[PDB]
Amino acid sequence: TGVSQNPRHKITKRGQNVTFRCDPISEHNRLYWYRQTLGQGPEFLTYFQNEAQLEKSRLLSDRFSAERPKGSFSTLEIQRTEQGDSAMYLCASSLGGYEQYFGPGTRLTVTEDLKNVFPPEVAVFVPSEAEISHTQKATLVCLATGFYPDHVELSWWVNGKEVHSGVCTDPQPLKEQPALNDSRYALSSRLRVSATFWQDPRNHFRCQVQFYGLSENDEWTQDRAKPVTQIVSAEAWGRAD
Amino acid sequence: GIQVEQSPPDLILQEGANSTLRCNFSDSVNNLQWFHQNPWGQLINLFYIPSGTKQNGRLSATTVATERYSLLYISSSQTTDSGVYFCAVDSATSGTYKYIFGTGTRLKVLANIQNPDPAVYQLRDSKSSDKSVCLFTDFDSQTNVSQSKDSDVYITDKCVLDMRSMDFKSNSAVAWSNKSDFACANAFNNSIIPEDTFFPSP
Repeated sequence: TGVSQNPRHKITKRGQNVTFRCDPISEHNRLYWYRQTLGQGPEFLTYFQNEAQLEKSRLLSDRFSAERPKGSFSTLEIQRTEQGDSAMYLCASSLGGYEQYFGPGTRLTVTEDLKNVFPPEVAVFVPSEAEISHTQKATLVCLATGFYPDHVELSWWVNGKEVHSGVCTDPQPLKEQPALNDSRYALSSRLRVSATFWQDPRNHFRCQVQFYGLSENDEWTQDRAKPVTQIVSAEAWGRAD
Repeated sequence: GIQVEQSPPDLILQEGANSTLRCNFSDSVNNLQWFHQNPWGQLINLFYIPSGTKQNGRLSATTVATERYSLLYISSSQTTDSGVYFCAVDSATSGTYKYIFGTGTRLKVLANIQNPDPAVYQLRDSKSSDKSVCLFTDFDSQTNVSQSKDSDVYITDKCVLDMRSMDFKSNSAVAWSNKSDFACANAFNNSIIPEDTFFPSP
């Protein structure tokens, strides 16, 4: 759209400050911030005309602080974060008060404790002989488990090239412990190919899960490895067995 | 003051069907936009349309400002149209032009499956023989996959994949468990599945 936002993902501990940035379309005089929580319409936060903040949602408190110091980029700071702040934060701009063009968002998860953050374990499950016999097709299943927050991107790679045909991925991760706070998550994806393509030992299949985790400047005092942003993959080679 | 009412709240379409979504608003508006939020939660703009008509491929829209409603027309629906459609309006009584969003129409487009072959298969982990998943696949798109009542059994929702070069689509869902007791014969018991679902012996 021409509107940029950073960071795309943010994980933070409750009780801290976080700052997001929006870079609107050049020359656009108007800038808007909205919040969108799980399964809902966006809700207005604040509006700038040039550098002046001229409307703010009454539902929100002093701990939200937005600025647009040069009438260009804007920052939104959330002070004293709470778990209820977990949401997508969307910026939009308009040239002079007509069509609003939206940025790609910042997805914020506020956690109780950074010790709740874990990257995914990833496994590939290989096609059923019974499927191959019945359908002449072969489905691989990728399973990413035990991750938190739910900020992941899954892709499939066949012989070193990303594929989209024959793939589908769950649109949302499921909770592994839905009655538990900061439950970890699981996500599955399928890649289906012809049986002949799977049965060839020359073919290589990889499921890749990009995890967005802690940043370089995040403190880490736990004994286990720091759950930083990282890729975790699983893979299988074809075979006639 | 300004209110927005979208209808229908839920829409289920068979692939290829047309439909009309409606947005009713309470007073004069300066700005109106329709958006698509896909299942991943990404919000995309479809039309800026406070008045008049607009066309964009299979999608078109019309806003009748004097009667305070807007219609979004979807032609020849495809599975990728699934998601939530939002209408947003401002008020002609502030000058800030913040948007107030409707509660959305949730659209599910059901894939056309040429010849369903519902079956449940067991798949083993590429590394170890200990781990497996159960794959329910090739069922018709109207099939509903339920969650388990067993807290140690995990069942995904259904998704459709498209093997583009074979002109072939298929639905699937996955079940897995940490239990050594776990069986694919039992895995999808909470779902109502076809009487001719295939359960291979080996």
